[PDB]
Amino acid sequence: DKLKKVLDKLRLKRKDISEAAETVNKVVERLLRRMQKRESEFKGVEQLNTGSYYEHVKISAPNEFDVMFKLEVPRIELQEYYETGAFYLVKFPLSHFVLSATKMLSKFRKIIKEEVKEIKDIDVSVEKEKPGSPAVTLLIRNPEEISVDIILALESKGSWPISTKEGLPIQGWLGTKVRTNLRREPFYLVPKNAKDGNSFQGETWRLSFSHTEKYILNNHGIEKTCCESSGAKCCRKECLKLMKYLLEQLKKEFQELDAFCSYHVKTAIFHMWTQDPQDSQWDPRNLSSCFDKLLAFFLECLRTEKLDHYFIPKFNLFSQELIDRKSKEFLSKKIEYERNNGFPIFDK
Amino acid sequence: DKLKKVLDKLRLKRKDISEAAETVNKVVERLLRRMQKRESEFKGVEQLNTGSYYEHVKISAPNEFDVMFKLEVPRIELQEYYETGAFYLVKFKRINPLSHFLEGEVLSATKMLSKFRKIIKEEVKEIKDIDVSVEKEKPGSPAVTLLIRNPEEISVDIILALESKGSWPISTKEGLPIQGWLGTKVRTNLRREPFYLVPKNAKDGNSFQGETWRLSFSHTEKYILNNHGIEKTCCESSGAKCCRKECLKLMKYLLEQLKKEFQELDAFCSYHVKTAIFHMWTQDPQDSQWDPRNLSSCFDKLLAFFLECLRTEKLDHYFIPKFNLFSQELIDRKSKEFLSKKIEYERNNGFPIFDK
DNA sequence: ATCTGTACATGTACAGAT
DNA sequence: ATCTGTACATGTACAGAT
DNA sequence: ATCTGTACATGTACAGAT
DNA sequence: ATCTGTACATGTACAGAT
Ligand SMILES: Nc1ncnc2c1ncn2[C@@H]1O[C@H](COP(=O)(O)OP(=O)(O)OP(=O)(O)O)C[C@H]1O
Ligand SMILES: Nc1ncnc2c1ncn2[C@@H]1O[C@H](COP(=O)(O)OP(=O)(O)OP(=O)(O)O)C[C@H]1O
Ligand SMILES: [Mg+2]
Ligand SMILES: [Mg+2]
Ligand SMILES: [Zn+2]
Ligand SMILES: [Zn+2]
Repeated sequence: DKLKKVLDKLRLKRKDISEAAETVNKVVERLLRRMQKRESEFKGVEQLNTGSYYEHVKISAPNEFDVMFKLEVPRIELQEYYETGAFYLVKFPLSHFVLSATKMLSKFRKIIKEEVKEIKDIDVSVEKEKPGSPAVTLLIRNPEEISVDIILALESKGSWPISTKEGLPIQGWLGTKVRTNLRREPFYLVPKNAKDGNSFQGETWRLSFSHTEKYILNNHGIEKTCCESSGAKCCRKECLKLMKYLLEQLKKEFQELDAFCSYHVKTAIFHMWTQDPQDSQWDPRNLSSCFDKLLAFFLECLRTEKLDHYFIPKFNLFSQELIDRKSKEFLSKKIEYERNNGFPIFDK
Repeated sequence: DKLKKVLDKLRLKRKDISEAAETVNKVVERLLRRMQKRESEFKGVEQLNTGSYYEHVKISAPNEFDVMFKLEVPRIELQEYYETGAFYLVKFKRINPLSHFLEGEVLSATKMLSKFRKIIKEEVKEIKDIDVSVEKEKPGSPAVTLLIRNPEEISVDIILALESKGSWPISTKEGLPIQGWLGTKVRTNLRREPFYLVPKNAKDGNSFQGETWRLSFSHTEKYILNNHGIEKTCCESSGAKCCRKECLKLMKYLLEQLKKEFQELDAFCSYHVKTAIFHMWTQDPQDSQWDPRNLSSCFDKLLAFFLECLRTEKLDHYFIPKFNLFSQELIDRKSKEFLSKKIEYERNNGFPIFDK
C-alpha cells in the first residue's frame, strides 16, 4: 500500500508530459538543424534520445531530458588511458580538433549558444559550463523549469573495446543472442570534461552505452512478454523509481551526498536484475520485498566500496578515488535509518 | 528413451553436412553470380536460405536445401485473387528490367519463371565439376529444382520470389498470433520485415492461371524456429533446453516415413506438420510445457491435435487465417481419414514405423 | 587523385563430435 | 564437460570504373 | 540526401467488473 | 483494493516520395 502511494505521487501526468515535450522538441530540432544544414564541423550529427524520460523511469515531473548528438567518425583508433577501462584517447572534416574533446566540445558549445540567442519564442538559456559534464545544458523556462542535456558523442561502428569484453553479463537473463546483437550495435565516446588538474584530461573521452541501457530498460524481462499487453507486468522499473526517489530525497537534505547520482542506482539495479533474472522474482505483489532486497544490495555495494560499471567491469564507481568512504558510510546510515523506520523521508 | 533413440538416428552427421554444404554452396553461388551478370532481368536478385536445413530441423540426411532468389520490386500492386487470402495478381503503376514479363500492368508469374528457369538451365550445362541436372518442372511449384549427385543424391529448390517492403496484405492482419508467446514487440518487428510472393504455377486452367502469385513467409518461419521460446534463453548456452524442435522432427519423420510407403498421402507435406505445430506452440506458450523430459506427452498432444485437424478438415494457415490447408478443395476427405487411421495406428502401437 | 559493388574479415550461436 | 564446422550478420578493403 | 506517413509500443486516465 | 477495456498521448523505426 505505502510504496504504491509513493509511486502515484511519482507518476508523471499526461498533461505535463505533453507541454514539456512539445517545448523540448521545438528546441532540440532547431539545434539539430543548425548543426546539419549549416556547413559545420558537425554536419551529419544524428539525434538519439536517452535517459530516464525516454526509458519511462522519469519520476516526479518531466523536467529533465537527455539528448545525444552523435557523429559517425570512421576508422578511428583508440588507446586506453592508464588501464582505467572507461577513458580513452582518440587517434587516427574534424581537422581543426589526437582528437581533442575540449576543443571539439567548445565549438559545439559555441554553435548551440549562438543558436539559442536567436530563439525568440521559448524562454531558453545555456547553463554555465560544469566540471565533469560532457553536456551543453539548456535551462528552459516553460511556465515551469526544464533542463536539457545536449551530449556530444562520437559514434564508432567497430567492435567494442577490449575492456568491455567481460561487460554486459546478460547471458543468463536476456541471452547470448541479445548480447551478441547489442554488441553489434555501435559504441559511443563522450567528453571526459573533468577539470581535475590531472593529466590528459582535455583529450580524454568516456565510453557511453546509453543506447544499450535504453534497450535493456525497454526489454528487461526473461519472458519476451514481460510488461506487454499480452503478458504479466513486473515491478522492475517501479523499484528503480523508488530507489531513485530515496536517493533524490537524501541528496536534497545532505550535501554530504553530492558525489552520488542516479546512475549509481541505475548501475546497481542492472546488477540486481542479472542476479534475479526470473520475471516472477519481480512480481508486482512482491514490490515491498523487491525494494528491500535492492536496498540490501545497494548497502553491500556501499559497505564493500564495490560498484562495477555494468559495461566496463574493471571501472569501480565506488572506488576510494571517486567517492570518499565517509560519504559511503554517511549514505549507509541514512539508508539504514529510512529502511528500518518505514521510510519517513517518503512522506514529505 | 525410445524417442531419444529415434532422434539419435534422425540427427545429421557433421561429415555429411560438410560434403553436402560445400557442393550445394558452390552451385548456388554460381547461379547467383549469373543472375548478377549481363542485362539479366534478374540482376539485383538476392539470396535467402530457408527451410528445415537452415531451421535445424532437417532429419535423416542433409539431402534437401531450399534457397530463395528474391528480387525487390518497388512500386505498389496486389489484387487479391477471389478472396482466397493467399493468392494475388501483381500490378504495376509505371511503364523497367521486368518490362518483358508484363501483360498490361500485370506481371506474368509463369513468363518470369520461364526465363528464370532457362537462365538456371543455361548455367547448369556449364558446370563441369559436380553431377548436377535440372529436374523437370512439377505443376504447382515455384521452384527450379537441382538434383545433385555429389556421389549421394541432393535436391536444391531455387524458389523465385518477389520482395515487397510494404506493410503486409490485410489478409494477414489477424495472423501470426504470437502475442502471448513471442510477444507484441516481436510481432510488430516481424511485420516490419518484407513479405514475399512466389509463382503459384498451377496448370489448372483457371482464370489468371499464368499470372497468380502466392504469399511466402519462409523468412518469418525461420526466425520463429530459431527464436521459439517465451524465455529469451530457451535452448541457449545459459538457459534451459526444450523439445519443440524435437517434436517437429518426430512429426516430420512419421509423415516422411508414411509418405514413402503410401501414395494416398501425396497431397500431404511437411508444411502441414509445420503449420500444425506453430498452432501448438501458440496454444502451449510456456517453455515448461515443452520440457525435454515430457517429449513423449508433447509429441502425443501434437499428434492428437493433428488428428483433430485432419478429422474436422481445418488447418488454418498460420499467417493467413482464412486459408484452410485442409479444405475439401485442397485434399479429399478420403486422403484425410487414411492419414488419421495410419497416425492412430502408429500412436496406439508404439510407433512401429520408427523402427524401419 | 575518387568511388564503389563485390568479396573478404570478424565474431558467435547452434549443434554435432570428442 | 570442451572442441569444432556451418551459417549468418556486419564491418571494411579494393580492383576497376567514374 | 531530407522529410512525411504509417503503425504501434510505452505511457497516463478512467470507468466498470472482479 | 486489483483487473480489463477504451480513450488519449508521445516516441520511434522505416518505407517511400521529394
Ligand atoms: N557517471 C556516469 N558514467 C557514465 N554514464 C553516465 C554517467 N552519468 C550519467 N551517465 C549516462 O547519461 C545518461 C543521462 O544522465 P542523467 O540525466 O544524469 O541520468 P538519468 O538516467 O536520465 O536520470 P534522472 O532520472 O534524470 O535522474 C544516463 C547514463 O546513460
Ligand atoms: N504449401 C506451402 N505453402 C506455403 N509455404 C510453403 C508451402 N510448402 C512449402 N512452403 C515453404 O517453403 C519451405 C520449403 O518447403 P519444403 O522444402 O517442402 O519443406 P522444408 O521446411 O524445407 O522441410 P523438409 O526439407 O521437407 O524437411 C517451407 C515453407 O516456408
Ligand atoms: Mg533524465
Ligand atoms: Mg528443406
Ligand atoms: Zn516487465
Ligand atoms: Zn527451446
